[PDB]
Amino acid sequence: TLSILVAHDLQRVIGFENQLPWHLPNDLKHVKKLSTGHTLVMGRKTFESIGKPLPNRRNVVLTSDTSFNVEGVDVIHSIEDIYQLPGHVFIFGGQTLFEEMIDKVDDMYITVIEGKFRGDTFFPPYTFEDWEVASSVEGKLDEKNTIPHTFLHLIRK
Ligand SMILES: NC(=O)C1=CN2[C@@H]3O[C@H](COP(=O)(O)OP(=O)(O)OC[C@H]4O[C@@H](n5cnc6c(N)ncnc65)[C@H](OP(=O)(O)O)[C@@H]4O)[C@@H](O)[C@H]3O[C@@H]2CC1
Ligand SMILES: CCc1nc(N)nc(N)c1C#CCc1cc(-c2ccc(C(=O)O)cc2)ccc1OC
Repeated sequence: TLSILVAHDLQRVIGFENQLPWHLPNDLKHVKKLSTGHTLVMGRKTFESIGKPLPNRRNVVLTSDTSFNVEGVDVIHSIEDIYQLPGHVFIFGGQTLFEEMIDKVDDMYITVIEGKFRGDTFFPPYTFEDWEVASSVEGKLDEKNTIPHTFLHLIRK
């Protein structure tokens, strides 16, 4: 199974200056639940912004740098290498990789952040004419999660 895994705001912002524009612990847990024991694929910039590989899953970084070699990280140099990865593979970021993969993936796990943030990186446009809503779950607000958000599982028609 090949999935997209992304959080974007009302205008499809996913990032600002190498970081996430919002602080939302429930979504990180959502990411952890979904991807633990599976595979995350990410472009080089996304990985460097994270800093280190995420625990308890395969971390695959796509780059053209043939010197790239980080411990805990597997490296691929072609989009085409993605299709060779076994198991449940999540396309994790960033804008460049989302643009390359959105027409190829089976489904998308989107967290819609219900706000308008300043961004410099965006999720590509997509229409619900192409995607069935398998589920839509409102996130709970609290002490530490103060921005409305909705977990979507979209499946290609
Ligand atoms: N929530 C997110 O997903 C976030 C992502 N990070 C943002 O990516 C922002 C803008 O740059 P972007 O091009 O979107 O970076 P992504 O694709 O991770 O990674 C780009 C790199 O992936 C690699 N790449 C993507 N496609 C290919 C490819 N087809 N072949 C070889 N390398 C690939 C190539 O890396 P390289 O310069 O070291 O060779 C490319 O420049 C960049 O500002 C990062 O900050 C955000 C923080 C939030
Ligand atoms: C975690 C935000 C997020 N949510 C969803 N639904 N899909 C995604 N693809 C990303 C993402 C991302 C990139 C990113 C992840 C993280 C991150 C940090 C910690 C954990 C964790 O503790 O599980 C997960 C992701 C941190 C920074 C960062 O870019 C700056």
